Amino acid sequence: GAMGSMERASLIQKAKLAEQAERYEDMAAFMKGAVEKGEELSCEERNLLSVAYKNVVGGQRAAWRVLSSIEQKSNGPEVREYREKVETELQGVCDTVLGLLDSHLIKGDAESRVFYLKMKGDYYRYLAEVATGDDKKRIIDSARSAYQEAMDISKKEMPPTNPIRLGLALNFSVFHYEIANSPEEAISLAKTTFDEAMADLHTLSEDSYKDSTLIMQLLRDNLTLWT
Amino acid sequence: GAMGSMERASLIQKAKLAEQAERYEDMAAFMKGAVEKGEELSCEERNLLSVAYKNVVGGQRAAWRVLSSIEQKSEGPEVREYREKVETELQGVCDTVLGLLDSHLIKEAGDAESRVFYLKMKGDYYRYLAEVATGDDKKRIIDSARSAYQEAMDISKKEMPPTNPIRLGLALNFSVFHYEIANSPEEAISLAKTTFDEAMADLHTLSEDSYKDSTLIMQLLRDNLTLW
Amino acid sequence: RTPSLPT
Amino acid sequence: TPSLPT
Ligand SMILES: [Cl-]
Ligand SMILES: [Cl-]
Repeated sequence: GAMGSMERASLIQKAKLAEQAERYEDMAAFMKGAVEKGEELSCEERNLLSVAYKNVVGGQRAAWRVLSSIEQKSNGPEVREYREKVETELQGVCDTVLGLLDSHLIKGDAESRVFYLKMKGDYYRYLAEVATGDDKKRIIDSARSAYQEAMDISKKEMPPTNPIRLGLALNFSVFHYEIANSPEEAISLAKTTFDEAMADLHTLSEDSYKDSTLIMQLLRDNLTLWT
Repeated sequence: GAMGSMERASLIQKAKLAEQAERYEDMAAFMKGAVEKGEELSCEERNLLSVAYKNVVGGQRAAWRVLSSIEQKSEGPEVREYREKVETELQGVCDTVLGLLDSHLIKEAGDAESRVFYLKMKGDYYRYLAEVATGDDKKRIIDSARSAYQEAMDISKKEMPPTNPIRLGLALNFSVFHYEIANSPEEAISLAKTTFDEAMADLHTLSEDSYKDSTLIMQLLRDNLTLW
Repeated sequence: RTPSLPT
Repeated sequence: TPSLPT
């Protein structure tokens, strides 16, 4: 592809510049090129990949929600056509991310394995948001399966305060509530995660304490919203 | 272009949807398609056109300035390379807008207000090109910007009152061009000052809303005079 | 909808 | 120097 002749280190450098310039489409393309060099991503590089695509699909999701709202309130072909255009672009980016995960990234260490499986759950969840038919059922199953495998690893190999583990639990609980029609499971997961993290905060440094408690606070916010 | 098979009315409708969704690249593409149908634009439509491309080019200019700043604080070639990539994209968008204006918005504009609006846009987008241009290319671009702005000035003086907001905004941007681009501070100051005084002369004749409109832009002229 | 991880 | 908003 277009990044094939560029050095891996140059792609990473340019991804960081693109983030500074808030050029997230560029950033995603640079990180995709870096993944395609075939070496494993470092922790920092995983975060670059994630924040790039998060912002790209975040913009698409927000636009899709605006257009969907206009369309349902109306219910010419123009609103449907344009919603469909945005939807197709969104699906294309999710397919790109899922393809990178399956072809290159998902394979050793708990930190990376859980990070990528959580990502897989997240991007199937974004596909599920715009899906409808039996298609939606299959996509929901794919999201659940990825999240569940990530959960199993995180509970065996990570402490309950680990920020990757906490963020996984947060998003899996959102999946339960918003996608899978399982608010009781969502609430149970958020509560047990929060409580088990709370009990282990005493083991952490000042900086690690802040890292973990910020995510715990998000779990609490969702619990207060839901109950 | 990709919009040739879509109805003009559908393109305008989708431009407005794109705006609501803050999808400004889509908005610009839809408005380009509408322009290329070959019909004149209404006041509402040419403002949709301007908003769309101002947002797109604004994002590119901001990114270019971030990267240029990093580059100038710079030991590899990567910052320059990526700055050049953003630069080329910015140049492409400006060329696209200038192409719409030349083919054929300006010549088909049916009244003074629209002619001035489009000629001001022509000056503005040549000015954005000038910001990132360097050599003999920059000198040609500067002359092109000046000529577009000056033609707009000539029409506005003959056809619009000195308090008219479009005329005032034209003078504001032309004076910025003189100062920031053409390194002509004396012309910048002279133009801003004359524009300010000639508007002030007529303020007493205006409605409350028009007085507000005019003094707002006069204050923008004033801010620049103070800075200069 | 319910907010997911913002980082 | 700032040009006409926005
Ligand atoms: Cl469309
Ligand atoms: Cl580049």
